[PDB]
Amino acid sequence: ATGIVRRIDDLGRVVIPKEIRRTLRIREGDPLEIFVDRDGDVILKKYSPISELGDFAKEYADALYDSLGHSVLICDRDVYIAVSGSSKKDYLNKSISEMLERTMDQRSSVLESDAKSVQLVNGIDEDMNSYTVGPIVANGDPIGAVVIFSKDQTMGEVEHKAVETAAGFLARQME
Amino acid sequence: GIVRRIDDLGRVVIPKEIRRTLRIREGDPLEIFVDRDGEVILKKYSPISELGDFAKEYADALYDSLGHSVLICDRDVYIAVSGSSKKDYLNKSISEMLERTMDQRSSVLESDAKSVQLVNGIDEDMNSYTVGPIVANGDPIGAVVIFSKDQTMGEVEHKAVETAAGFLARQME
Repeated sequence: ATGIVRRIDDLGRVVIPKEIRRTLRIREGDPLEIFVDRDGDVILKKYSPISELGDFAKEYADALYDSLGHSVLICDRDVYIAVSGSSKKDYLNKSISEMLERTMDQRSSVLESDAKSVQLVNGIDEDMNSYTVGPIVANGDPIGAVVIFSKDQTMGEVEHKAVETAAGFLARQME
Repeated sequence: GIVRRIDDLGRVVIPKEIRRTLRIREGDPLEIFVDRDGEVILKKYSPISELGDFAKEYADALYDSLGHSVLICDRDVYIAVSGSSKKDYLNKSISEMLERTMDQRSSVLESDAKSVQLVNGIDEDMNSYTVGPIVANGDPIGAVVIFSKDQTMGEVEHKAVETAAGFLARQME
C-alpha cells in the first residue's frame, strides 16, 4: 500500500505517480501489459518484448558466438536476457549500464575498437579491448540491444555488421 | 494481454474493456500499490469491504432455508430484507431495541414476544424473533434479525443468526 490515490480522467487515463515510475524505471513510451485480477484489481507490469522473446535471444547469442567467438550480450530495456561467450553469472539478469541506455536511446549502432574501461553492467567497470552495440529498435522504439565485445581483440565491420543484422532481425520479430 | 504505453506525464490509459468490467467511470479514484514482483496494482478506492456486500444474498439464503422474515441492519438502517416486504423495512431506521441489543453485543432469542419494535417507533405484532449482533473487532456494526408473526424461534434460528453474525463480522476484518 503506497496509499496514493489518483483519479481516472476523461479518456480512461490514470497517472502513475513519479515515485512508482522510478522505483520501477518506467520511462515515457514504455509499454505496460494490463491484467484484471480475480479480486477485480487492475494490474500493470512492464512489458518486455525482447525478454519474453526468451530464446530467440539465447539461440541468437549462441550462434553469434559460434560464428565470431566473441562474448555476446542481449538486453531488453533493463537487464541482460542472454549471454554467450562470457559467463552467465556475470551478466544474466543484471542491470545494464548507463552507456547501454544512452546508446539505445541514441538508436544508432556503435563500434568502439579502442578506448578501454567500459561498463556493461551498472556500476561495474570492465577491461575491454573493443565492443560494438546494435540497439534493437522496433516501431521506432528501442526495446533492447545486442552487444558483442572482446577483452583482447578488436571489433571491425564484421562484428559491427553482425550486431546490425542481429538488432534488425530481432526488431522485426517484435512487430 | 493488452499493452499500453505510458505517456509524458506518467499517464497510462486503462482500456475501455477493463473500465467497463470494473465500472470505472471518469473521475473515479483509484488506489495504487506496488507488489513483490514489481507490479502496480490499481483498485477502486473506498476501500475494501462493507456490510451489504453479502447481506442481500445472506438474508435470501436464510429465508430459503428457514422461511422466516430476515432483516440485516448496519448501525442505522435495514440494508437487506427477505421474507417480509422490502418497502416495509429497507432503508428504514432501526428501533431502539435494536440499538441496545447491538450495544449489548450479545445475541438474543425472544420466543415469547407479543410485540416488538423493529423500526423506530413502529410497534409490531410478533410471535418471536432472534437477533445476532454483528461485532467486528469488538465493535457492533450491525445486526441480523430473524422474526415470525406466527411461529416460535428456537435453537435452529438462534444458531442461524449467530452463524450469520459471525460470518458477516469476519468479512469486516
